[PDB]
Amino acid sequence: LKEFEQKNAGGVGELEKKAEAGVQGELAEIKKIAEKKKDDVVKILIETVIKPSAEVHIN
Amino acid sequence: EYGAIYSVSGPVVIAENMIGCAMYELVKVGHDNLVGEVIRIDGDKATIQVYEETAGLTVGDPVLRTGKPLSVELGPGLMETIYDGIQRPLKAIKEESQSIYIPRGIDTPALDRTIKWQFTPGKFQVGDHISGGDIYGSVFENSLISSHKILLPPRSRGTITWIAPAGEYTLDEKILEVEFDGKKSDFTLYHTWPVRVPRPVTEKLSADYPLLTGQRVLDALFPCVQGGTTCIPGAFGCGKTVISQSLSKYSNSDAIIYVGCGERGNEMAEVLMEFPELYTEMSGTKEPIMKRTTLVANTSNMPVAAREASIYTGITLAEYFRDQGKNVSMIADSSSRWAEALREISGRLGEMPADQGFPAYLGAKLASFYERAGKAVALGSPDRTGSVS
Amino acid sequence: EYGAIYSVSGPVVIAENMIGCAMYELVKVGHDNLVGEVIRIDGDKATIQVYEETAGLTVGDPVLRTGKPLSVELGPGLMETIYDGIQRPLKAIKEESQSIYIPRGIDTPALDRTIKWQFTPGKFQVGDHISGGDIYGSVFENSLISSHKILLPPRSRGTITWIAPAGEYTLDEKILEVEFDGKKSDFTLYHTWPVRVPRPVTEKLSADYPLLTGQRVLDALFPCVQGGTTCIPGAFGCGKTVISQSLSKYSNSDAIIYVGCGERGNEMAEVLMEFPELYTEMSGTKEPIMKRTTLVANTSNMPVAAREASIYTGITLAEYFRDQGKNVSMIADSSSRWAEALREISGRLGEMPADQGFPAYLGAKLASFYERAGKAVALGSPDRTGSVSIVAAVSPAGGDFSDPVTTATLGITQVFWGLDKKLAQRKHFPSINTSVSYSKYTNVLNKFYDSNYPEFPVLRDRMKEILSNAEELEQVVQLVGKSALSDSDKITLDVATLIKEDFLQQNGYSTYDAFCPIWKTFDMMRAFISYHDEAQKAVANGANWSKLADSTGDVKHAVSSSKFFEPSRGEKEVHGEFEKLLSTMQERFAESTD
Amino acid sequence: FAINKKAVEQGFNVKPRLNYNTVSGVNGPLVILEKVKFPRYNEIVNLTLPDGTVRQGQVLEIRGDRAIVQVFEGTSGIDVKKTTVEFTGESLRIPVSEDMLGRIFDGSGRPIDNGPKVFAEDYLDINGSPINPYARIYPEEMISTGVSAIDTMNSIARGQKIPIFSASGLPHNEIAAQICRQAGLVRPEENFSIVFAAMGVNLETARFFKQDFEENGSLERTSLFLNLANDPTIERIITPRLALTTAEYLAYQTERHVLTILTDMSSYADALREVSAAREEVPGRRGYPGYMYTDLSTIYERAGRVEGRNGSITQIPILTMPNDDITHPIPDLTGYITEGQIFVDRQLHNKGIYPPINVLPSLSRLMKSAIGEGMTRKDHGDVSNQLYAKYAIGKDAAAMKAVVGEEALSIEDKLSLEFLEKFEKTFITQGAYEDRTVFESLDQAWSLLRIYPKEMLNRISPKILDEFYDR
Amino acid sequence: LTTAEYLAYQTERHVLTILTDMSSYADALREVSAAREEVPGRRGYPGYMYTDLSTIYERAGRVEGRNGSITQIPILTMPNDDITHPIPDLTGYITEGQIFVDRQLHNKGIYPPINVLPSLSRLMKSAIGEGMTRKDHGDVSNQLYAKYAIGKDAAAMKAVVGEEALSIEDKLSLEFLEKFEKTFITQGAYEDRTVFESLDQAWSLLRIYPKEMLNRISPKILDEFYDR
Amino acid sequence: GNFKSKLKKAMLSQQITKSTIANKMRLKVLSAREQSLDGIFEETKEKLSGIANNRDEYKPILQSLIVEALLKLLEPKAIVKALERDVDLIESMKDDIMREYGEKAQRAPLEEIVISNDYLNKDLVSGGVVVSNASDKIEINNTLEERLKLLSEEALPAIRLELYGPSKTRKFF
Repeated sequence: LKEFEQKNAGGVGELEKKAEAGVQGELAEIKKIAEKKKDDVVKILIETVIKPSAEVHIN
Repeated sequence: EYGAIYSVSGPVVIAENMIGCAMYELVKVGHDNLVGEVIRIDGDKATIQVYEETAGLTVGDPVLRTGKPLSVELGPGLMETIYDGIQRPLKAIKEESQSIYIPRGIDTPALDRTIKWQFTPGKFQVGDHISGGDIYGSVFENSLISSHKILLPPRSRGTITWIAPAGEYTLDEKILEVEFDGKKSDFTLYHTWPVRVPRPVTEKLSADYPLLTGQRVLDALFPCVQGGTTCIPGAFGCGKTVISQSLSKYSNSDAIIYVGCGERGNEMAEVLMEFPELYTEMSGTKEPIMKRTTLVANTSNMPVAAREASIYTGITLAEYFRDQGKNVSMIADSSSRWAEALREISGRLGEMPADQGFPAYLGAKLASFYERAGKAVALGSPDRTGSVS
Repeated sequence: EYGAIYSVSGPVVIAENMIGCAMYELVKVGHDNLVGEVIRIDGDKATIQVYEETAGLTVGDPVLRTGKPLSVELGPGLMETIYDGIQRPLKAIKEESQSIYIPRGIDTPALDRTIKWQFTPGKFQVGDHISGGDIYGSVFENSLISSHKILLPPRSRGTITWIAPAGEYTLDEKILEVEFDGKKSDFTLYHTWPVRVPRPVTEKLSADYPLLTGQRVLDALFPCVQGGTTCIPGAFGCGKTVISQSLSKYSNSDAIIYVGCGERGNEMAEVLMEFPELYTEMSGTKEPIMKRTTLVANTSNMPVAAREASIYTGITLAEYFRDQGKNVSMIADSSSRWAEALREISGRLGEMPADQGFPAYLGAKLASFYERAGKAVALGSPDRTGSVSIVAAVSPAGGDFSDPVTTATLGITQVFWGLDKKLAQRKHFPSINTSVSYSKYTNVLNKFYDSNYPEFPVLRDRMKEILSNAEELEQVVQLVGKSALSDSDKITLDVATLIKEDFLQQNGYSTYDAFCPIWKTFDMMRAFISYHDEAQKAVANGANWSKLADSTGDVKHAVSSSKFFEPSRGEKEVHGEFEKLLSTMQERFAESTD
Repeated sequence: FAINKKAVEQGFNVKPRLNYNTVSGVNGPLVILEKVKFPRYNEIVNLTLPDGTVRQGQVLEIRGDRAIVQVFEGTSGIDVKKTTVEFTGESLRIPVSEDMLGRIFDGSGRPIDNGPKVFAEDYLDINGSPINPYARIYPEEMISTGVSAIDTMNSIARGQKIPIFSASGLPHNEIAAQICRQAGLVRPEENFSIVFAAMGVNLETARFFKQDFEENGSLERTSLFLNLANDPTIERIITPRLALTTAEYLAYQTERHVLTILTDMSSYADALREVSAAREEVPGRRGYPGYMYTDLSTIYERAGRVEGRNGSITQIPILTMPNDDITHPIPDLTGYITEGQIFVDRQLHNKGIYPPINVLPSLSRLMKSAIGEGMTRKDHGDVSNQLYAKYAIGKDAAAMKAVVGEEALSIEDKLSLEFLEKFEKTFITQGAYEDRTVFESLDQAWSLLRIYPKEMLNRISPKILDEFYDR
Repeated sequence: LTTAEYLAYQTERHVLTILTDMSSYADALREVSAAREEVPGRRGYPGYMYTDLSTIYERAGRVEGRNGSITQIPILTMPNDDITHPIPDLTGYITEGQIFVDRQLHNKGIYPPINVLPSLSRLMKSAIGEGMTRKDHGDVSNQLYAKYAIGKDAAAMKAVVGEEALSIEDKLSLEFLEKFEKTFITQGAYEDRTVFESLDQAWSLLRIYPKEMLNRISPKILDEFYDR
Repeated sequence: GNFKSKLKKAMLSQQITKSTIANKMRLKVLSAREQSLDGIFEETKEKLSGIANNRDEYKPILQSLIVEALLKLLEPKAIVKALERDVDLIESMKDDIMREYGEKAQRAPLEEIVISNDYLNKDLVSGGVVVSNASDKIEINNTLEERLKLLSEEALPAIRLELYGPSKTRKFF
């Protein structure tokens, strides 16, 4: 029983780092691709902000 | 006239500039054109009952007056169809919507106008008179039904001037032109009728013809006349579906109608997808028992109005088919749920219950509704007959 | 502002020319300058609550707004004092008046300024950042509650720009120069807080460390834990106040607060002047127990709004103390009276109830009022850990399901002690129905008992099961009387009888019947368990119960007198006696069985 | 992929909002504003007091240049001459994504798990819409619960709606948590998932729920909404339809097999009664508005099965009996919209048997469609019936004891007795964390059935008895 | 009440007050509660008469300053032999003790036709016992109440089951009851019974029983007067 | 049985750790994408400020915004609030705004334009207008700051669609 118990006595941290690394590549890639596709989104957003929306509220 | 929404309050709304309107009349209120209905008229103001969700509305929105109270359409295409308590083509609605929901603000006619029909004009020539309930032609519809017998709406007087000859037609072509004071009056392959006042008939006749069920005990010891009234207790666990399924196959009535007051739906789902599976053997085995019946079903989701007018619609259709020269027999789902819906509608409107949380109406309403059954002779040149059970 | 009185309707008034006010805000009204809080406002006509009598008032009288809601005064001098529902000093008012009546418009302060105190600065050095809930010094208030903590009221931040020195001081004196933006932060020894809004806290916690009452049924059977609450019916023959007195003199409570709403006046005056006769039965004999007690007694004859606000005032005081990380308990006269006042006020306002005379929100209001109790860790650097426990004395209307307030309580609480009317009819007090009461905490509290009596739970459970079986078989036997019945039948009957006459009966006034400890209850339970189990296993093979009881003789009586074991007599002398009793019982069963 | 067009058109269409300072008064929990523009009925408003604190409210009703709103957090101490309010120009809506899993939300649905914002994949209306009865099928293929006392006797098809009836002193929430921990599909997860909501629970109960549902490690399958007792009443009615909207989205756009549980419809009905007291509406019987049948049906109906999709939605609400009976309108009407019923016995709790559940008045209205094979062993059906008959016979035998004599009972009676005690102790009793697959529970039933002669069990096909009586 | 206050708390005289009818008072209050509209309470009664009742009952008791005391005895008429009816229920809420009468005993020609079971004096402990009376009184009253209830329920049970489950003590309690109502309750309209002979008759009735049934009696008292 | 109970406890601890760890990765991922969004939004805010700092492009857009405010208000008696730095631009555009409101509106051109002594916080406010009717109870806020604020939250769905393209398992929508 104790032999089974001690298996995770040090493996908990190792597997925590395992999962942590398991999410780093796509993790950072989030920001990387976001910056890659930042110009388009920001320019579109500002264009939408600036354009007028005049409307007399057809009732 | 076509005034706007003065004010809104939950399921109760008030309009303005509403004139030339009776206290019972439909309305396509708001941009969504919801099917409202007026109740109380006071000054130019009026009280309108909505039957769908009233959220999101505003002040100053179009309102139109249908010009008539609740009605229902009649003509070719009734058989082999499924409809809501307010006559909604569920099949077509879903098909066009391609969606699982009931899109609020929907619009679909009671009967398709696309399909063409073959019409056989009757034997009345120009200059002849005509009366409500007269027959002036027939339309073949299905194998099981010989043909949809074209009838004239009641309260119809005058003489015919133009007639559509035999041929293919849809439900929109103006096939008939008559005149009570001039050619103004016309008619099509279909018509409509209010739902409150019973469809009138020429004369009655005592019912003494037995009912056919194919069941030993029932038809042998304790039968019911073709034109009588019957009641059975609920608690389906006893297996009362036997009488329904047999009667759907074993009835001296060529036409049968089942009305669904409203339930969880699983019951309606199962009955729905099991009905078009039974067999009957006229001139060889025929599977589509649905050809012998048109079904209307409800459930809690649809508003109380549908779950209130369902039975009225069913019995009105039964009266129509009887007057079409046939023996009809309409079965119900449950009166208790309709009685509930009635209690709750009254409470919403704020009426004082006679007792046990029930208004006085129940008695007279039920008595009058049952008065609409039996055997009788209806208007028409052939003077054919029919019965309602 | 200076309003004009437009209309007067008993405990309701409509002023005019009211603009820019808060629908919960104190107001001074009339020439006598009475007290009232606006309730409903529209345009310039204000619906104002009146907390006093109206007589001879006329239109056009000046109306003075205040600009703040109802609050109470917090600080020293609170303890061992009696106030009305609206925080007015009964003793000070009486002595100043030198009469036997209450003038209209008196403004005797909540906390006297006529007493100095010996303050001591804390450990906060000038120039340090400060925030609410942080102690900056303490004062001595009383021996039992020495070192009254002084805290920064919440919504108060800045930097300490100065500290007052130690020494003897009274109120009204700025003692802490702080600056958020400007010197304006001037604080004296006391402060105030609106009643309606409960004060914040760092966070909440679980519950453990069960409360104790001294009466066997409650603690033993339906456990009660501090940081919790329950409903206790009051029969006036089931020990209406004995339970409260036992709680006060035995419950390990840092502070005690009891309130009076439906006080008939006789009970009021009595309890008031019999508290002096009571003594602190803790850590030596301190003749005054009121040093742990503060009372808010209000008879029906006061204006209804006072009875309404009484509970809010009391619970606010409870929170104020527990913020110091202490244990507090609350006692309520009769919640039914409070509900009656609530419905009276609502009806007078002119809105229809929906519960045969109760407004719908009653449930929400009761839930909110209850939800201030519990256990929590205090707010601020000093890191206190408080705990608020209460109990609602539900007074039925002569029925149980007739009054929805019962449902509301049962829908929110977690421990509930019912009542058997027949027990009272037999004068079987303590009168509690076992089949109805319940306590959910038993589940969690195993983690505590296992430290002291790790076998208590299962024993109690089996005992309760036996009681239930006896209750059940009663309904069968009564309709047919004695018949062909097994020895086990008489065993169950007699054991249930002994349990009820021992457990469910005890004099409310005796050194061995008005108070019990945990271990003694443990011993009683184990003795009864052993008795019944040995009897049953003996009858399992012949051993007709008649000759069995004869052979054992008076073992049932032998244990019956165990109640007369006086507690507090060493806890080993009594424990040794119980060990001897168990030894003799087990050996007697083993031998007479054969 | 065409809805993307509307997604972009709306997600790049911005319109400002109005702000008003025309408070004409406050009356109880309600406020009145006089000068308004084109008010939209029943939409949300944000009210700011003249001290920096802001609340939220919804429009109650409207009138010609006139509107009434209710403050979600009450109308305490607010001002009439220095207060402002803005309108969203739109009714309430909820953000939606496929990632609420593992996240908790408050009564208003805002996250309270201290995590980032939901990052709405989309917004949606709070209330859904009816569904075509033509567009639905009936259920089958019972869903496992891990509770022998339920699955063995009262199985549940994928969709059947069955309430649970409790009393004040009854522990039921623990049962719900245990079910959630044991919830799952039967082996011959895949798309199964859960969503949970609760109304007016005790603080300690809330912490219990959170910690248990977390440490259980099933929080991935779940998404919890909560509503504490101290929460304002109006929020109460919000939560259930929010949960329903989320479940509908998941099931009918991701083919999830979904289950959910409402803590106490009793509190919901109470909160509803709170509403409509604002309006001059005298409530119906027992002091209760009439239209709860319609409303509660509105809430219940959303569950069902759709042929076009592999979306399983099932609903298991819980109710408390006020006077410990079945006469209160709530249980009475719920008996109609619902299908079957589940009873928990107070006495059995007084007997300590966990769960304190009994089956004599409890039945599954539609288990027949969900008991056949391909999904459970054939015997499972009628074994339950034989066990129930034996249980009734044992109850009688228990009554038989002192009526005529303990010894007078027949050999059949005595066997029924011993079976009664043995079954009620072993089979019925479930440990707080004890988990039972249906198979092992049925095997326990077989063991407890062999107590009788092979001939006493006169409600089985001979082959089944032969095969399962000799193993 | 004004006159009573004046006399007592200004002349230091012990004064007792008798009110014949509260029912007429409630009737008048309801009467003038409808000529002007008022949201009614239970059975048309404005909910606030609780306040007026408290106002009436505010005047009672004793105070340190004044030796004179006041005692209230309002006679109340049950409309339909009822307590949950608003009048009696509200009175019970705030009043002290209660004195009950029943039609059955009067029909049985029993004077006074008191009904002990409902009638309870909330306050008796303070002004009893030694110093002014004999400490036995408390146990005497408790035992009498218990045995009376036992006899009543035994008679009720027999009324539906007969002599088939009647313990000996059941019929003992019965006969005890019959004698109790016959002798103890009955009194002449001109005889006053001091507490002494009252307790003497109580013990006389009690001594029919063994020294084990009477568990509501302390062993000390149970042994002092069991035989004299 | 004792051994199996201990093994069960150990496995329970294992799954507890698994649950905690899985929770925290997803929380971190959500926070990180949130940071990316925050960077995008602050970049947009900086661009807004920079553009607002130049008069040329600002003037026509300002006039259009004020015209839209009029369209929302619909009364001829209103008051305009803005930063003091463009008061003269507003004065110059008064005539054009009045005429164009008369054009768009089916009523006559605006009667009056009024600008009080109040001006918006140049620090907190960088470009924008607020309009209140003459009675001065209804306010119309049309400032770039709150404009972007509302846009950010009311544009999330399409924004995410663009950021991550099409999603999967949303088969039926």
